[PDB]
Amino acid sequence: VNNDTVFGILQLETLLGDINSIFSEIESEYKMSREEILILLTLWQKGSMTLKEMDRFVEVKPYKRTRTYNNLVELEWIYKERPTVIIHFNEKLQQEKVELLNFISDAIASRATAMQNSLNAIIAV
Amino acid sequence: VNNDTVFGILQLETLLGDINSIFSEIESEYKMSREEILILLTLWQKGSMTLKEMDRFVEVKPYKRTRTYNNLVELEWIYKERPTVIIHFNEKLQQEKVELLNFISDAIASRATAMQNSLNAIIAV
Repeated sequence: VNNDTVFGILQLETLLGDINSIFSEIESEYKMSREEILILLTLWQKGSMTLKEMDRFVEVKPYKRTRTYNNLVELEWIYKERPTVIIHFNEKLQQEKVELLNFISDAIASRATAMQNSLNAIIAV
Repeated sequence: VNNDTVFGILQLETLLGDINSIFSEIESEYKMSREEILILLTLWQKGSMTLKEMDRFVEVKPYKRTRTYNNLVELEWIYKERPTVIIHFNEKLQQEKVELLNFISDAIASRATAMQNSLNAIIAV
């Protein structure tokens, strides 16, 4: 244990801050909550699924569950199928998906070096 | 353009979770809040300072300020000097400091591979 041990541990908070700044930027630009963004990303990754299934991947507090999905519908990112409720990506926002992904890619790229520097310090503890 | 793009972006949440898990592991073992751990580490990094000075390094919400610093006093990690309040590390706990830093080192090492794998995926976005 030395000065570098304590500095390295403190870089956990640095790295955390960088990640939270990325999310905060996406949230404000797209007027979405953290949960809404994670839902949309998960939908793109895994494809169409029921709300109960999406619950397994993203924590949505019961008090705002219907609000959360309604918000994604009103933004036109998703639509519902009723056979249980199944959500689908609205393929009419394909270009908007590409733009959002590029916005996140740029936000990440701007902090890549700093994030790797922090993690090097963390892992060297 | 696309995928593995979405996967990498989702690893932001994974990496965030890893960091929070490390803090949660420390919190449970040492019966300290996140703020208390950061205060203690900052104290070891920078040395003795006033509460006002510490509050610029670590976010301590005013409603939990008095219990945050009192908890550190009751755990015997620090003591107060009154000229504004100045806090000092209690050097009787030098061995405990070393043990805490080793505990943190182990919690990091436990997740180090996964964390670097997450950051590689993030940076590849």
